[PDB]
Formats: sequence, structure tokens, C-alpha cells
Amino acid sequence: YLQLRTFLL
Amino acid sequence: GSHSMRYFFTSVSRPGRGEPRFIAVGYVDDTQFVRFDSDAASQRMEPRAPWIEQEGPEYWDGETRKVKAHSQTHRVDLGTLRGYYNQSEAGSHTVQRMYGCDVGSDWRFLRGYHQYAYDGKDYIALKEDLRSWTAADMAAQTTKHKWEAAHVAEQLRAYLEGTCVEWLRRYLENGKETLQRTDAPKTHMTHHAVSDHEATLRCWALSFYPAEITLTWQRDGEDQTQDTELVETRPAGDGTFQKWAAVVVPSGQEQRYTCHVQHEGLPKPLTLRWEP
Amino acid sequence: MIQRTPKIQVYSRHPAENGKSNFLNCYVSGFHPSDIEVDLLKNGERIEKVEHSDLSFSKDWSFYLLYYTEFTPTEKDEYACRVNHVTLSQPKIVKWDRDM
Repeated sequence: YLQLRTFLL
Repeated sequence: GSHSMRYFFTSVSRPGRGEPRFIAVGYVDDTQFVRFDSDAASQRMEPRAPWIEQEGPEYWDGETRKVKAHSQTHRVDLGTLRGYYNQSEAGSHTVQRMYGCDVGSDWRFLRGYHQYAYDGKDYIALKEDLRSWTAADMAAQTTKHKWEAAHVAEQLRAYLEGTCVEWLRRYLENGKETLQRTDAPKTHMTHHAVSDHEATLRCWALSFYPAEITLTWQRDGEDQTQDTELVETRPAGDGTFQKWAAVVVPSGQEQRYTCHVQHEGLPKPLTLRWEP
Repeated sequence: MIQRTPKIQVYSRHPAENGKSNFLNCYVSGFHPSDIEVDLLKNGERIEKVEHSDLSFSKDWSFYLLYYTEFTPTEKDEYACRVNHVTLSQPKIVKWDRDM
């Protein structure tokens, strides 16, 4: 089950 | 014993200025259960294990949306890192990301991971406290500051300590027959005369699961590393693993040497000796 | 940019027996970057139809792939794995040896 959120470098 | 869920993401910009490759693979322990590969013209998150395939359309639509979100993340990341490191678009570069959770025999949280590499070296990693970042270089310091200001670690901890553990438990229960198994290694020894003066003894471990194993040589019950060789553990292709370890011994001295095999599937460690 | 040369193992999924259907494997590990050419050879000639695992990587970030094909070994027939990578000035050929 993948993470729901997106975080950018 | 322990279990883990891990996702491995590879993002490769290509020579020149076309579309990058994106591949995502998920594991529980040493069993692959999902994949998405742009070089395979994937449109959906695809199952690799029976126990995941039985999940309904809701699950599969959800995983497909999220893997496409992860792909678009890495598309941005390749551009961002070219900027941080002052690189042209002409070159090929690689971003890797890994995250997941470990649980103990009680299926309780032990550890979470969320970490990146750029071009084959550490970039940034979430520390074991799940509150702080290790930044490998001056450019990863930029990401660290941004992720501290944006409170990213606190949202990752909620997933890693909560959702990640809860879904691993569902997978372990659904896949119990496959995932909660141990296959003990099938072990034997071979003998190859190098010359009249030396022989190779080769200690074999076959069809074991999980991958974790220790093969060690002794001489007169004392640890032996001189004149030994040990190959990386390798997949058989049927979800089990193989390994061997070898020692080159003077002719007539074969009986001094013992091979010691440790694996979670064994009731006790094994001792193998060459039997004329 | 850190580059690492692939480790190559060529082996069968099951202990080899003449006229018993088996899988020939070429496992490449420890390499960076991820672009790699892997051919399986029969009597020096590329086997057209080969399968591979999904690219993944180890704790140290180094990649691993398995290339495989269904095959029936015989006493005469010889098999190898041919690997090219940016770290290799020419392809490396590792011969299949039934006792490795």
C-alpha cells in the first residue's frame, strides 16, 4: 500500500 | 520472526532530452508482490503474487493512481537535482528511493525507512527516530531545510508507524501460506581436484527462503577465511534462493574442514564434512 | 557519479539433467548505473526469447536483475551469459558450468 502524499526534493 | 514491506523506486533520465524510465517494485520480505515499469509500457500497478491478485478493483485503482503520482514526483526530482548540481540535460542521471516498515514476531512496529540516492551515492535519509534527516552533501542540505520547514518527517512517521504496519499485517494474513513459510536449505558438499596438491571443497545451500543465510568454513573447529570464496546469495527463479562457499585445501587434509549453515528454517545449525 | 561493475553468476534453477526441462539463469548484481545488456548464449549464439526480473536494488543502492529462459540441457550443448555495461570496455562472457 503506497504512501498517499507526494514530497519533492 | 521479523517481516518487512519495502518499495524500491528507480528513475533514469536518458541520454539527451526524452522521457525518463520509472520502475516501482514492492516486496514483503524477499517476495515481490507488485510492479509498474515504464519500459514495459505499464498503465496499471500489476500483481506478482496470488495473495495480492485477490484484492478488488478499489485496491488496484488506488495503487495505480498512487504509483502514477510517485512517477510524476521523480519526474520533478530529476529536474530539481540537475538544478541543485548544475548539470546539463544531455547526461543520463539516476534517482532511487526506498521506503517501508519492519515488524517483529508480535507484528509490532520495529523500524521505518524513507531514503534517496542520486547517481549511486546517498542523497538524503530519514533517521531511525523518524523526526530528522541525514543529508549526504551541500545540495541535500537544501532538501533537508525545505522538509524541516514543511514538517515532512511528521507525515512520513504517521504512514511508517500506522498505514505501512496495518497493510503489511493484512498481506501477511492474506499470504500466510507463502509469506509465513520458511524453506530450510538443501545442503550438500562437492570435491574438485585442482591439482595432485590441492582440492576445492564447495558447500551448497539450495531452495531456501527467506534469502538470509550464513555459510562459514572451519578447520579443526576453528574459523577459516584464508583460501575461501563465497558467492552472493542468488534467486533460483521460483521464489527460493541458492548460495555456495568454497575452500581450497591441501590433498589429504579434507577431513579437517567443516561447513556450518545457519538459516531460520533449520531446527538447528548444520555441520557438513566431506565423506569419502 | 559512482559506477560499479556487475557481478555475474550463470546457473540453472534446478540441478541439471540431460533431457529434463529446466531454467538457465544469469544473475547480475552490484552494478551502477542501471542500464545493462544481458544476452543468454547457446553454442555462442544469442537466445532470442529471454525473460527478466523487475529492476530492484540492495541497501548499498546497487542494482540486481535475473535473466532467464526455459531450456532442456544435453551433454553436447553449451550455454553462457554475455554482459555489457558502461564499466566494461567489451562484453564479458561467463560460461555455464553444471557444478557452479
